[PDB]
Amino acid sequence: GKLPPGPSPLPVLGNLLQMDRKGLLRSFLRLREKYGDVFTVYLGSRPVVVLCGTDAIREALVDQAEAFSGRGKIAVVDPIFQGYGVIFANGERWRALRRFSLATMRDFGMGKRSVEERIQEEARCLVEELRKSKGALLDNTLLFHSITSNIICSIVFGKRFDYKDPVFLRLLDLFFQSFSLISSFSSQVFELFSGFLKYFPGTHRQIYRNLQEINTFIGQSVEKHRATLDPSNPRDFIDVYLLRMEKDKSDPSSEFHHQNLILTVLSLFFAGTETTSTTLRYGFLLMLKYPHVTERVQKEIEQVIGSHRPPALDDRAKMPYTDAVIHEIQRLGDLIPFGVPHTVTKDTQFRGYVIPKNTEVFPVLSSALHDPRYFETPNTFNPGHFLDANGALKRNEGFMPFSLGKRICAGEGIARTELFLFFTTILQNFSIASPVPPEDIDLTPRESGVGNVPPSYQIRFLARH
Ligand code: HEM
Ligand SMILES: Clc1ccc(-c2cnc[nH]2)cc1
Repeated sequence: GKLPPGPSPLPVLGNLLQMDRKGLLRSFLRLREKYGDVFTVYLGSRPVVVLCGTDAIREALVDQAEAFSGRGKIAVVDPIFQGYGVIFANGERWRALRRFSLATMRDFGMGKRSVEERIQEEARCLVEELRKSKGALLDNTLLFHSITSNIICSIVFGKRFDYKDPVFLRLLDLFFQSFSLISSFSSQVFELFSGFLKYFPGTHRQIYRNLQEINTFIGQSVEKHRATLDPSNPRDFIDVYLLRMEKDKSDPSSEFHHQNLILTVLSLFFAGTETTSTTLRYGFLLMLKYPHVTERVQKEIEQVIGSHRPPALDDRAKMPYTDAVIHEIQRLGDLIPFGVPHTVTKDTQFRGYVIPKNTEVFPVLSSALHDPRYFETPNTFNPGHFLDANGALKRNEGFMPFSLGKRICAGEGIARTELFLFFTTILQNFSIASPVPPEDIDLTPRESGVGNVPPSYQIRFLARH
């Protein structure tokens, strides 16, 4: 047997001395150098096996997919999920929820209109809101979170909120804080010493409280559904879950009960709102930095879509340049740097090692997004990475923003459609500008952790003629 190489741990402190003040990612990337693509670091008591670069990650996640299909924990939010919900679930509970969760998001939303149709309609709402600002300088963070939320909201509660609704803004508010603290330095620390730190104060409490307030809201909404519920006509994700919960009333092994509903719906909000939203937010910071790319995108929007009909999803196969820019926004923006923790579902033999069942594995998505074996000049923005000589989109093995394998993002289809429809629909109707000149713009994340949080910035949206 034997675990993969690593620094010798110090019990109760692990490799805390072999870490890097920057954060967990720099700690992983630095150790990588000494010990290779696969290694074993200790986050307090916890032995974790880190994976690096397209090849390693792919061999594990794809090659031994079931073996690596387990879910670890995130110290700062486990107190909330405790293994419930379509993300943090495991074994048979997980397979049951994911299967349900895929099919269900696919066909139910407010209006029995398609996922694409809702995103199109949100985009239409977004455009109109932006006209109201008459091209004045704003911070798009709030709006950008608003439009992502409303997609999940339409899907899960079967209704969108008006951008200015106080229920909603309050919700977005709680949301807005938690997601950024999840990636704060403290929460990275809390990752190694939750045993200790779980006791004194810290941000894990405001994270914990805030998330609980959201859960309270999902609580209320469930009850309102539960009562108005009509079996003939499920309205959305929540009704579909109830109707299943009833089909299962006599099944003691069914995983479709209250906790999985709450924590699932929470997960579809946490995942759906936050990553897509900061991706868009980061994409537009790049468009301020590369007005030339922005302009080429707007021109393709012109040749293919035109200035009158709203962008539709299948316009994308006709628009490889724009498609490439979105790939290149995801790749560089690298919103989830060390993936979400996995575990092996069994003793596993891997690259001549043995990894014991249930050991947390960290597939470091970033080291594949910036893997030189697959991307020339990995730290610079170039839509070129995804274009061939003819300007056709060009698949690249190293690009796995949603991770790979059996746990690959359950929302990747929705997220990709959001990116494409929001990007094209804003640029169709608007030009962007910043006070800051391009050369001055600094893409350095304000916070780096389980997620990447891009810096805030001023931007104006100028209505097009
Ligand atoms: C827009 C950019 C997005 C990115 C880059 C992204 C990325 C990811 C990543 C890296 C994981 C971890 C996969 C793993 O290592 O096992 C994940 C999991 C997941 N994502 Fe996303 N996500 C995005 C948006 C969304 C959206 C909009 C939804 C839902 C509507 C969503 C739902 C989920 C769910 C449910 C999981 C857990 C799947 C499982 O464990 O079985 N994601 N995503
Ligand atoms: Cl701890 C954690 C887990 C999952 C996500 C996620 C999945 N898909 C989009 N965001 C973010 C943070």
